Amino acid sequence: TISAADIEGAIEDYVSSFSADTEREEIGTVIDAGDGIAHVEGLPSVMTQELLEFPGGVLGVALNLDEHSVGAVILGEFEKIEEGQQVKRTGEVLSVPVGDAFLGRVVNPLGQPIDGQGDIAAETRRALELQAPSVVQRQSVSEPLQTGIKAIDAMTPIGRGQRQLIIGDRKTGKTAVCVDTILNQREAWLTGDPKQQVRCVYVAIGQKGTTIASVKRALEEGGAMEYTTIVAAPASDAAGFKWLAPYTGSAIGQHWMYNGKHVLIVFDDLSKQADAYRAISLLLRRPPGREAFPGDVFYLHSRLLERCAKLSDELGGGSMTGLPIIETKANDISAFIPTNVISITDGQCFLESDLFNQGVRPAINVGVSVSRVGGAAQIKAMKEVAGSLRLDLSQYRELEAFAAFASDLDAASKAQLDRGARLVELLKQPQYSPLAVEEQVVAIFLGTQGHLDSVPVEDVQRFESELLEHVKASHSDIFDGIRETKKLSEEAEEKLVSVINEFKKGFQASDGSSVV
Amino acid sequence: MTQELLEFPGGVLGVALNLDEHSVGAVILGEFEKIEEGQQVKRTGEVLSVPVGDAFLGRVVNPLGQPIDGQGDIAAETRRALELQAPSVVQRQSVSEPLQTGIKAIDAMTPIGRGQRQLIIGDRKTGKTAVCVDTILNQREAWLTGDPKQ
Amino acid sequence: MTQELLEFPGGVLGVALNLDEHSVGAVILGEFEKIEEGQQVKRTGEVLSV
Amino acid sequence: YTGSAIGQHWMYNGKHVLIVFDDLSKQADAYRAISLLLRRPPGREAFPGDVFYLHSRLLERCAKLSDELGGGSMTGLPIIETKANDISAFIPTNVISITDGQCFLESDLFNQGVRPAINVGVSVSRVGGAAQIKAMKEVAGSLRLDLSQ
Amino acid sequence: TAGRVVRITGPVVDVEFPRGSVPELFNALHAEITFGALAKTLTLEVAQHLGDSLVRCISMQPTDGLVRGVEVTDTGASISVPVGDGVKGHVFNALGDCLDDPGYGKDFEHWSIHRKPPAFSDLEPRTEMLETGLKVVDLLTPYVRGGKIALFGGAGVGKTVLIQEMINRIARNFGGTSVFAGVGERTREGNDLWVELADANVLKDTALVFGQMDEPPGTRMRVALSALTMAEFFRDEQGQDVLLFIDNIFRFTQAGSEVSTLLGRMPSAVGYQPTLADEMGELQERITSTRGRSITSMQAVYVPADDYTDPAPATTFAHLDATTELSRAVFSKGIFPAVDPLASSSTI
Amino acid sequence: TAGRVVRITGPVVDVEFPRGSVPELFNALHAEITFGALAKTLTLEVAQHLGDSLVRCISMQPTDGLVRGVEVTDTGASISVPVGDGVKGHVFNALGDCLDDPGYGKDFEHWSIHRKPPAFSDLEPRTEMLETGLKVVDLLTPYVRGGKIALFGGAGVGKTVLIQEMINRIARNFGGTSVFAGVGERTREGNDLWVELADANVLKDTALVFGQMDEPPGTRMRVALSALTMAEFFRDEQGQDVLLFIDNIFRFTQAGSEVSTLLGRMPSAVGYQPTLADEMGELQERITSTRGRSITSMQAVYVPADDYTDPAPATTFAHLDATTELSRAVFSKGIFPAVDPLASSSTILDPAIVGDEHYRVAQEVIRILQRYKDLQDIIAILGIDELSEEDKQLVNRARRIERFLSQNMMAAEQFTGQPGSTVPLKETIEAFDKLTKGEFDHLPEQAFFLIGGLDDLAKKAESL
Amino acid sequence: RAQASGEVAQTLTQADQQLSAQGDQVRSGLESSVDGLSAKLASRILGVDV
Amino acid sequence: AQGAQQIQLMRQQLIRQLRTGLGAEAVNKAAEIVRAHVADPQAQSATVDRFLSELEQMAPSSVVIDLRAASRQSLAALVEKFDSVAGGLDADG
Amino acid sequence: LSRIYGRPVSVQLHVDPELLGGLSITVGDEVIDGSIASRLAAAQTGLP
Repeated sequence: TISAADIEGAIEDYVSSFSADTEREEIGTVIDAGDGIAHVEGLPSVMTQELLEFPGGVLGVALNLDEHSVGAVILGEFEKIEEGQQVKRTGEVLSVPVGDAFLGRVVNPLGQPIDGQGDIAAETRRALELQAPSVVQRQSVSEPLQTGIKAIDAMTPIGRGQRQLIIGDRKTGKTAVCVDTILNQREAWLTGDPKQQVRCVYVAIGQKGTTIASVKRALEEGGAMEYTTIVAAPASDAAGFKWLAPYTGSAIGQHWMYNGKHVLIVFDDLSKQADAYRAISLLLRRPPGREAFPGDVFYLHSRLLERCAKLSDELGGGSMTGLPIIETKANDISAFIPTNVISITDGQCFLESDLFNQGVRPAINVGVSVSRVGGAAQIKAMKEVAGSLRLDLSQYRELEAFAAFASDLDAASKAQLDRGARLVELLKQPQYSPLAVEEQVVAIFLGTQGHLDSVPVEDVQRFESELLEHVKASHSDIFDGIRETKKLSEEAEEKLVSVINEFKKGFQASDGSSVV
Repeated sequence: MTQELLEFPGGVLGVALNLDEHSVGAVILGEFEKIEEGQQVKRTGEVLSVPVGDAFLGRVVNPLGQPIDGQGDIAAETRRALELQAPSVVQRQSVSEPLQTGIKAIDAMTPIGRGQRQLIIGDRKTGKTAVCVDTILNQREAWLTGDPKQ
Repeated sequence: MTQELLEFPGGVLGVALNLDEHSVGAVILGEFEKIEEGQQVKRTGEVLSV
Repeated sequence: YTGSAIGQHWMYNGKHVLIVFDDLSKQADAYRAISLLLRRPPGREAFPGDVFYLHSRLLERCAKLSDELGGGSMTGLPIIETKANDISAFIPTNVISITDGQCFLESDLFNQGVRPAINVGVSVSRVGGAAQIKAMKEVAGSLRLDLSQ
Repeated sequence: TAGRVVRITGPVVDVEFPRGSVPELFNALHAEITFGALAKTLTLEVAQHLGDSLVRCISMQPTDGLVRGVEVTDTGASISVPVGDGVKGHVFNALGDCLDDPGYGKDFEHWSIHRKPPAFSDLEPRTEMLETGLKVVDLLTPYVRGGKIALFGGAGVGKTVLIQEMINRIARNFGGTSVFAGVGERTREGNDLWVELADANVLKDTALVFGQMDEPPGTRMRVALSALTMAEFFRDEQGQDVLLFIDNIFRFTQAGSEVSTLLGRMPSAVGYQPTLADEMGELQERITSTRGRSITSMQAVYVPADDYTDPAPATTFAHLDATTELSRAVFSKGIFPAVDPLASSSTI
Repeated sequence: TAGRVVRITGPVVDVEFPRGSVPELFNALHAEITFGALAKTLTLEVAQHLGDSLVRCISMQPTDGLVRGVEVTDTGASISVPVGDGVKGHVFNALGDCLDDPGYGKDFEHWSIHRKPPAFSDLEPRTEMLETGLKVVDLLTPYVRGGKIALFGGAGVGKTVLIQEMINRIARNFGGTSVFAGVGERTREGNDLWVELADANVLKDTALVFGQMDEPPGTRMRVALSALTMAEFFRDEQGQDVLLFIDNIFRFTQAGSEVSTLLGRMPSAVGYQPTLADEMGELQERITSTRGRSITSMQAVYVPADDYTDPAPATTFAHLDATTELSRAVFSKGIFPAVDPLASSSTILDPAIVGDEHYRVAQEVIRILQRYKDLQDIIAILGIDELSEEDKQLVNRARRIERFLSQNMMAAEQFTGQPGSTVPLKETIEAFDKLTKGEFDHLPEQAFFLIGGLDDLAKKAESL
Repeated sequence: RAQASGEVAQTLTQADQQLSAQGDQVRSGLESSVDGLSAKLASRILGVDV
Repeated sequence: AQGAQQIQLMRQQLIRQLRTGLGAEAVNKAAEIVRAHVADPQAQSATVDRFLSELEQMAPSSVVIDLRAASRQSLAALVEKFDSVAGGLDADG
Repeated sequence: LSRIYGRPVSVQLHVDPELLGGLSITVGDEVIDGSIASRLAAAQTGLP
């Protein structure tokens, strides 16, 4: 009965330490009700943006003020409000509890646990809005953030402390991308080195519970929850959560980042948040603007956004990388919210339903999707092995428009057409297939050197797979060599091409024709 | 009550649509110039009704029920209120009847029977008027038949 | 008078656009950052001329 | 409304009657004007939201009755005018979705050739063979597919 | 106790109550008509709190002949609907009073219409494959158990006969009972459907709920809630797999827009409800299977003006799993399903 | 004299004052925040009078943490900013307090930020031609000293890159005093600019001050005025030519819109300010090169939603002389210097200023591109088989001349890993005339992609 | 791995009753001194000793 | 390890049962104690005395200020005029 | 009351039977309350 004895002792200590007294606090009287809007009087001791502890356990903030009774906003069950009721105000400005035990947990935007696993404890309460770091206390981006997908890193790199944006239509798999990144982060979590250690925060807004359960189960099957912090705002809830949760994510990131930890933040959606803001602003009778959108939305998304940046070296040099996701209708960049989001940030990736329809799963456009992040993102090995890919893909896309006339090419661009086809067939990736930098740089080198030209298009994929695993089964000295010096030594080049020739001579095609 | 047929000293009529704590709105139907400040209204009768009879055949009357034509006054049988409930779902049968139209195209493509709501939609200068009037006048044989079944 | 020239202590001139029951609207032609409540407005008794 | 009441009176006693409405767009315009001048809020195309309800309480009157009440019948034939061959407007879409069966009338066909100028690829009848004479339906031989091809 | 009416306009009503008798949100109130020729009873719902012991409300019946100072009572709860085994034996509207006869009374247990979606912890974490008796349907577009499916078609393509086929298939194959909730359906079509179900000998296990055009939008928007309440009770009490049928969705959106402009709010998003997402989520959160019992439904949406980009279609497509299309040339070829395999897809 | 806060909402504040004293427009007001964590003093500027000694005012700090009844004190003056010789070499905020070295200053002269445009008698037109190593700018729209420069385009069309390209060219070629400022720029680019400027060893004579997104709009429309005041102070007393750089003025306008929405004034077209043209003209006419003072400025403008129907850049169109525009399609084609030749124009191009050969070359290129665009509609589906050879040659020449304008600036050194190139104008016009002669028809088109000069052109072409 | 999952399943089916066995003794022993705890509660509530 | 966490979860359920039992016993028994033992009238005033002690031991507090400004000035002027003018009023005047 | 507030404080008593003890005063908007029920509720709600 050791547990029983401990519980009894703790209960006795707590109940024997209970304390209360009397003070000259102030209590207001409720005079208005309806539409989550109430008015109270009897509080001369006002203090802007103080919080409320309602008798029913719900809370609110008295944002709007006037010479008469002020108009607050309530969150939760708003049906218990009645004229003449009373309310107590606390001066504790809005803040979120913070602790290192939050990882592996899913809670409401207000921090109360929702997974039902038990309870949690915090140590401080940082406010939801604070001053942002200045220019003189920042630093440049010089750290490569590795990504599971070979295509994205080969086309437009990603760096720590740098914002990258994803714009797409419905049913393209942004969830798949973020999940793949989280899974890829497991190996980085594996090492105990704080410099290489990265934490991950996911936020879902306006998402169905089935999607939440599916992604949670996928994460559990991944077994990488040791570094995950998940925030959820289900669609069926009120707009207050949909308008406040991203700030909670921002604060929880900022706390650890003032502590010197590498951080990534992923936002499921922002458009629904803008919709909720528009609706709640219209309830306020505020004059509308373009598309009934108030002009404050740009300031809102900005003040959410530029909080993510890399600090200066002296302060700790922390770096967080933000990944918002935007869904567009009828693949139009000419839309207000997409206009603002592309204007505010730098670098973006385009996904279109076309290529996904023709069959290739990763649908990335090669002519418009660009990133301004410099060459310090790539490793020098990646820089030397990969080059002129974007222009080659662009000219391939231009020249494929005249495939119907072979009287013009006449064995002048046959090699160009074949190389473009092989490269396009190479870029495709299967589902839930994490891949490391080593084998992917091997694959890009093999594709650039064109040693698979003799291989028929119908099996090239599986070809490299066999080759890949053989190099895994064979000597792995070259992988360590290019992992240490971070460059392709020449001697490794002759060794790998000799192994390639040996393997492909022993290889048979799908139809049984050996390659020469 | 709502939709009351009011009275005015100049002889014109009106109907009340919107109410208030202290005010009553109304819509003037006939002449409007005679209306002026200081007049008195009198609550008369109830919601407006129409006197329906059987002598209305072959005449042109007012929308309010006055013989605007040069013919003499019309008689009355009973007064019916405009507002009444629609027939229920327990008082309808299936539709099966050859309701003729007199046009080859209409009955060659789209059959028309009793109790079916058919809409005609057309542009300007089309021929809806001629089609409808010919359909109306096509019932001469039906009228000439002695029994009222046809 | 409607659309009549009016003079102000600052040397600027104004024109009466619309006249209400107890308020008169005026527009300032030139500098208008030295205009404060309680000044003195005087009519010239003449419609705008050049 | 008065016309509908007059028709319903005769219908309810077993007198078969038919109802024709000359134009409904002007009724909608008059209702919109009186609503706006009564100082009521405007909607899409400056139209009150209840205008549809108005037509719902107007065109629904005519129907077939059972033998319990004498088995009377009355039919409504609304007329709708359209400009520049535009169908997606508020009133046309609402009145089409509120009724069954339509008869599109094309001006180009009336310009030369067919005088009735009634479309074949657009018109449809919901009742169909239930309102057909047996000899007519048999002799017809489904020429619709023949004309389509 | 009793309340005295203050002002009236259209279907909107305003009432005053004593200081200690102010009702909460979504109550039920009763009114009576003195006029003999227009004798009628009125049901009233509370939706707003204007203050000063004054409440704005929306009636469930057309407003006519009302006189100021009429005493207003309070039922004391939300809209009460009767449930029991004797349901699905006949037809009735959201009021619960049977149209064919007033024989059905309050012997059935009465429940509140307002409910809440289930909690988050108890949601089913895995999907289940749903099998049917149609070869082409199961081969081409799989149906998720307890999911939502959209269907496109017109008259003469065998939609009603297919609905009868699937109703009797689910009735005899996996047991359970299904219900039909016709929203925005004409009276003659409803009578024809009732006669057809009666002659199909499958009317015993089906509960029919209907909504008429002449009725005010309150009934048109509470009919769906009543139907879902019926289905939830049946599932949770009998444990029977149930099927939910919905006529259209844009009619509900139009009713919501009508009540929005009626209350006098600030129309937004091309004259739409600014909170359409919240209401749609509240409606659709109560369909998903849990506790081993599946609640499947299919809905038909009418695209306005040949546009897929309208916000209402975009939002109603957000909870869709499978889409089905029926054509006319495919039926002219002489086939029963009359479904094109090329225009349909599924998410599983 | 004491002020009391009566009502506040948003960043706007309404205050009440005694009858005895009421400060005039554009005056500094001091108030404080008594809260512990967010302790800060704030300053308000006079916006308008509301009668009964009620004054509306705007803040440039966030308004959270206020409470009613706080005493309000005035200084009886407008906003003063520091001016002096040692200003350069330091970073500044909206207030003008030094950011790199706290406490640095408060010992130099102080000037207001509300001034008046110069008299018309001192105005003088200019025609001093300016040349740049980039071929396209010199051949089409040659630059004129003492004027205004416009860079029009959408979002993400390489405006920033060409901005630092030109600033590097000017800094290397020309010395003197220079001032960089802007609104609507990110922190990361600012730190990168600081690092590069330190690398160039020219930061000693450069003035740096700018805003950010996460700030109240008051700073957003006041920092530009501060920068212009610095520019005028340097121009007048020193009497030396000063380079001025301003970026993303569009945010400025947007900022004003926001505050107007808060004021409650009647909205305008597309929900804009009741009056915007007057303020635009006041801002533009502040820039003017005097007879003894040569001033050159460049402006980067953002077009919202990729639509030119907006009067936001349309109003600015009436205040510019040399304009260069960019388009999304040209970028999607592949050439980075996505400058539209068809839309671009300048007012300096005239045979009286430049010889007739350049005029003829420009006219011929313009006509060729116009004909190519005209035939683009027909070629879009059918192609050249239907078309005649007399136009097929025109199509070929248009494609080659279009691909030739591509160039490899040194600013892409951090992306392409290759050095930049520069060409004198005589070589450029000679090569373009040679191309228009059609001699280069035999050469493949791809060789013209990203080439430096005609020598490199021949070397690349013969290398394949 | 399926058989390992089954093994863990019976470990769970043993723990779920071992915890119940411990909770039985916890329930028996909870009432050892709850009266003193309630007396302390009352005393601290009243501000004076109970 | 997961099964170990469900062991901890079951211990949490035991702690939940502990919380429920403690809450029930505390509520019921404390309510009976307060409504039975100290419900006598003679104790009530004593409580007030204790309350009075609290009232005598609190630190002092500063209290001030016990609707248009022009309206306020006019009302103040009218009050001053009445005070200056009502001096000669009699009992019946 | 005169000690805490310099201005004299009037007395107006209203009897409440709900309270099991204590005393409540209201000098305007500031409120002082010592209640058996209030403290019981405070202790109960903070039990976990």
